[PDB]
Amino acid sequence: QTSVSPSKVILPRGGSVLVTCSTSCDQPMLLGIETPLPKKELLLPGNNRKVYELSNVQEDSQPMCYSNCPDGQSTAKTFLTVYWTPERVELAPLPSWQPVGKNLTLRCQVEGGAPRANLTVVLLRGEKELKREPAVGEPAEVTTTVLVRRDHHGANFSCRTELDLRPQGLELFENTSAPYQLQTFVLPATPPQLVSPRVLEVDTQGTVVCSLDGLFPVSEAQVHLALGDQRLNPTVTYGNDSFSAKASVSVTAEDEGTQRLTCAVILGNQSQETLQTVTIYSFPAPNVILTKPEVSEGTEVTVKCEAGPRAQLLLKATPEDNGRSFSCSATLEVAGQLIHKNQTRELRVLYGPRLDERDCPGNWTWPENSQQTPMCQAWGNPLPELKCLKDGTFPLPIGESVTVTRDLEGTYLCRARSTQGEVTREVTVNVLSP
Amino acid sequence: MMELAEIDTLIPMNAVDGKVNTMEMYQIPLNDNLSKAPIFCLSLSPASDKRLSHTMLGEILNYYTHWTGSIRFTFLFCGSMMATGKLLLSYSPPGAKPPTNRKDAMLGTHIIWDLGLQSSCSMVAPWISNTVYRRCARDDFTEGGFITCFYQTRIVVPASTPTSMFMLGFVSACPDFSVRLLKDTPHISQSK
Amino acid sequence: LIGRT
Amino acid sequence: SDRVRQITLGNSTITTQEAANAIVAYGEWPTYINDSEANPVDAPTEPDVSSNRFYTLESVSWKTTSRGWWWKLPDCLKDMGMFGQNMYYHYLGRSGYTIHVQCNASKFHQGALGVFLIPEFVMACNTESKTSYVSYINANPGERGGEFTNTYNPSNTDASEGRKFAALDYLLGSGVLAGNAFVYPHQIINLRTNNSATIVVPYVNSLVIDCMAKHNNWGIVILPLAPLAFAATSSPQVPITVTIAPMCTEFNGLRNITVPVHQ
Amino acid sequence: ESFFGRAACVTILSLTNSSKSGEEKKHFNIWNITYTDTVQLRRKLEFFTYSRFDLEMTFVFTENYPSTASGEVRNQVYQIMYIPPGAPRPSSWDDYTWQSSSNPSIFYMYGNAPPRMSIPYVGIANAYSHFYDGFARVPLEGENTDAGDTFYGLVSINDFGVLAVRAVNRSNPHTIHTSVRVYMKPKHIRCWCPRPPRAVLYRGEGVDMISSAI
Amino acid sequence: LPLTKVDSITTF
Ligand SMILES: *[C@@H]1O[C@H](CO)[C@@H](O)[C@H](O)[C@H]1NC(C)=O
Ligand SMILES: *[C@@H]1O[C@H](CO)[C@@H](O)[C@H](O)[C@H]1NC(C)=O
Ligand SMILES: *[C@@H]1O[C@H](CO)[C@@H](O)[C@H](O)[C@H]1NC(C)=O
Ligand SMILES: *[C@@H]1O[C@H](CO)[C@@H](O)[C@H](O)[C@H]1NC(C)=O
Ligand SMILES: *[C@@H]1O[C@H](CO)[C@@H](O)[C@H](O)[C@H]1NC(C)=O
Ligand SMILES: *[C@H]1O[C@H](CO)[C@@H](O)[C@H](O)[C@H]1NC(C)=O
Repeated sequence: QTSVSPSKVILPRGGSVLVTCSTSCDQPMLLGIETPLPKKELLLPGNNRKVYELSNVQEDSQPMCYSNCPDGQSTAKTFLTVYWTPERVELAPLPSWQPVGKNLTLRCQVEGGAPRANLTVVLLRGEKELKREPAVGEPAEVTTTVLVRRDHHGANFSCRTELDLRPQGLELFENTSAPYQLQTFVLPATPPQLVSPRVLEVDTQGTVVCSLDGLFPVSEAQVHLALGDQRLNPTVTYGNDSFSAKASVSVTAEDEGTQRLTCAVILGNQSQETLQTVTIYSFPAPNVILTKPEVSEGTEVTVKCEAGPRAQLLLKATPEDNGRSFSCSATLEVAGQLIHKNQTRELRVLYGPRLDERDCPGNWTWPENSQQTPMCQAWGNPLPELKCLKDGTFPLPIGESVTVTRDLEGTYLCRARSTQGEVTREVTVNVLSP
Repeated sequence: MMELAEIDTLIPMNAVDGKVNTMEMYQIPLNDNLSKAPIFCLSLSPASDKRLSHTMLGEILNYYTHWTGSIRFTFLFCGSMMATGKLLLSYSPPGAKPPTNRKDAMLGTHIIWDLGLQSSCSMVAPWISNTVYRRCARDDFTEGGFITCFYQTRIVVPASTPTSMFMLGFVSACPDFSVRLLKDTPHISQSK
Repeated sequence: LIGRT
Repeated sequence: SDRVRQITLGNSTITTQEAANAIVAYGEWPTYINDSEANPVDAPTEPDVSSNRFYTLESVSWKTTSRGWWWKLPDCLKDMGMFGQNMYYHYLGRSGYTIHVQCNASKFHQGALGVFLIPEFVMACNTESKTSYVSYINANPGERGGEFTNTYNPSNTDASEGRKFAALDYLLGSGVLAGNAFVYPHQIINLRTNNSATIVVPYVNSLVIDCMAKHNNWGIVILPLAPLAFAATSSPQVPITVTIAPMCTEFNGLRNITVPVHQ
Repeated sequence: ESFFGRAACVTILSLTNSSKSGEEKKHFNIWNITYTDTVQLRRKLEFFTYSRFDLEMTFVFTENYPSTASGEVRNQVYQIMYIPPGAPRPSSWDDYTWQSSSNPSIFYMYGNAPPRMSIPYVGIANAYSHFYDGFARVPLEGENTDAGDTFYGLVSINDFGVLAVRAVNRSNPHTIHTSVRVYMKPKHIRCWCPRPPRAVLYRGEGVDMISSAI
Repeated sequence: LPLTKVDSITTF
């Protein structure tokens, strides 16, 4: 009697299906098929064997073959199943930055996909399977917790669906979402090392160096270096989970005073910061003010500094002061540090050139070939230049021990001159026979 | 034999799953609720149907080949006395869309039955045919037609009254009715 | 005509 | 004159001045069912003047190329006014018809149309595998009808162009020589003689009344027995108009309306 | 009358009484009640659209030996059984259906005169039609635009049941084959509406043609 | 069991 072949078909969405209708009776008046679609009927033996091509099957349908025999209107049914992969497979949006040691949840969403009885959703860490579950609901969600380890680094996580139609005679159709990359970190709670001069002069250049280690991913960290309201441009150098940021800084007159140097290391929503002070300076030299730099013995002398009562040093100049030095010392506080600076200045006191018979005898009588030491010393401030010449060019060897010779004999004119005057004295050397 | 075909015999109308082949098939469901759906439907194929076959009319017909005549469908309401209602019984002859709603069935041969002291009401299917005889076997040529029932109003019960009940549907032939040409019945089987 | 055999 | 004729039914009147008599098919005029011959026991619906009147079909064009035309009764009137309604509301329907074919030319034209009315006009299907395999659309085209061809092109594998009539001219699509089609009620529109054909046809069947949604009792066929020719152009063209009136229409078995499968 | 007054051969049925494995379905044969098997009587009926007659059946049996199984069999008794529509149709050649309490049947003893009988105008209409320009049941709205197809024409509608024919003897050691011929004469005949004779070759039940002979 | 299973009571 009424028979159908195939009785179960699986085909892709939109395809044609071939359904053979058949019956068994003597006069089958009408063999026909159920369904409401466009249907090419071929022929084999008459109303006993027919073939229908039914075109464009979009959804599951079950066309039964009915056969009108007058004795028995019997009917037989075929089941058509169609197939389709998910229209979307993706992981719910998750922050890229993820805390080490804390739990994270992955959530895959699969929209569509049928037959659902053969669709599985799976969560993966790289190529490893973490979770597998039949697809249920719409969208079909599948979730799993993942304990963030350092092991989880550039680990890409993904979701995959498996529409396994192999048991129906087809194949396994897979789909995959965009991967998710875990960007973790860890930024210890300790200030970065900051090396910098506690002091810096106006209009000069300085060098700051900031560094820190034990952080990850160092390449992603933001390093903020700045002195006062001046943001610095550092040259970051990376290493074994570490960094060193070097930067130059120039200061001007406006920056004079105590300024704040800061280094901040930032990762995610956490930051470690170091605060230090740098003093920018200008220390005008404490100049020594002498009433009169050059003065004569006896004059009143006043000394004051210039760069609460005003103090000056008064003293009556004595010859012993010629060449002596007065000083003006000062101190300045910059960045809790004490800077010292001074200035000394000499005072010239005066006494005209002098040649007493006492310290420059008018005559000498030495035996030829004896040892003597010619004595003639000028006195005065400034120290007078002395020259004892004979015949305008032959000098008397004063102050030194010599062997008396014939050519020492003669008359010398000892001249002692200086800005205070000039004094002349005649010296006679007699050289007796040995 | 035709004398026996004029005797009112009970139709297995409600021979649905769990109701087939038990006394429950003769009992047509009725209730207080207002639907617009058919109470029953029936193809006028009177020997070769699922329901009408093992009636006395259907049986006698299936020892014969050809038939002619008007069919009497007599219905007995078996509710409580206190249950009122108006129904519509119809015979639509064939060749158009089958009467799924009441406005379709109302456009054919119909009767509005008022439930009352007269417990039984007949609806006659008049002999309307192209061919002078029809087949007892099921035909696409000598088509029979469609019998239905609808609610006109609803069945209405008052306080403390059974909200659901049944009717009994009988079939008999009319005195215009005749059969011809003998054959053995397809109903009975025997071990070889 | 065919027959049947 | 035999040539001059008027015909009036309902609110509709045909006139012709160059007919060649009129013919009554088999000698018998349309008649109703008689109480002695009646079969359905319901009181019949007789529409009279509402339905029994001239309905004019869309005119076809005779060319030198034209091979023939066919229509079916009551199919070609199923959409026609109040007749179509009475036909499709009832299960059973009976009717004879007055068939009036019109084709005027000039005294300088040649051509001869054989207008035949064939009872039960079952043509062969256009496929050598399946037998008598014709869809509801392809069997019942309505007002349009179908045309004849002089070629037999069977779609042996398929259910498109194999699911329709092989309307072969010389064999009437039926496998019988068209030269013997004169055993049916007929007239010839020979353009040098007449411009009209008038055939009155009774109800013919093996039954009293039948289901008009099943059965076409009559088929109208028009074949060019002599081809259309005009002296000047090698492509002449003349309109052929078919006007049909039913008569003695009666219907049994009222229900909801029959809407068959469609396009 | 006179034109139709001949017993013309319609179908030739094989049945084969054998004792071999797959020959139980050979021991009987079933035939459709039509008149399209042969062309000679058909073409003469096909002169008219409608006819009406009583029918004379005459049956001629001829048995023979198929292979070199030319050995001993006993005289064959055949049964021709008419099975009208909606009836118990057989399972094997021997069974309960073929008892025939109401199904009219003929018992032929081979060697006797050709068995014959008369049948009335049994038709469901007022005359027979050799045609039908219409459908069986109506194809309605939402079914298929292309519907009606298979259920057009006389072939779709004109069921009259079947003949079942058997040998009533059991299977013998040697296989015997029997051909039965069905002859028909329509008598008491009158016909309506002449039509042209069939000009070209027939194809089966319908009116249909072929490509290679028109 | 003589009788055939009906699909609905609203089967035509
Ligand atoms: C995911 O991570 C694994 C392990 O490092 C790697 O081998 C794999 O290719 C990655 N997948 C993608 C899409 O990058
Ligand atoms: C994340 O949390 C759940 C609940 O504490 C725990 O059971 C699970 O082991 C954790 N995942 C991993 C990989 O450690
Ligand atoms: C899923 O994979 C199929 C093939 O298996 C492909 O055609 C389709 O485009 C994919 N769908 C998505 C959403 O990627
Ligand atoms: C990371 O530290 C380990 C231990 O010293 C060493 O093997 C590796 O080269 C280091 N990478 C660096 C220096 O960035
Ligand atoms: C002044 O500073 C100098 C360094 O340049 C130092 O040598 C000297 O001792 C200071 N003089 C004083 C005591 O004011
Ligand atoms: C940090 O804070 C932001 C702002 O709410 C948040 O969106 C982000 O996920 C947090 N990340 C962590 C845990 O450092």
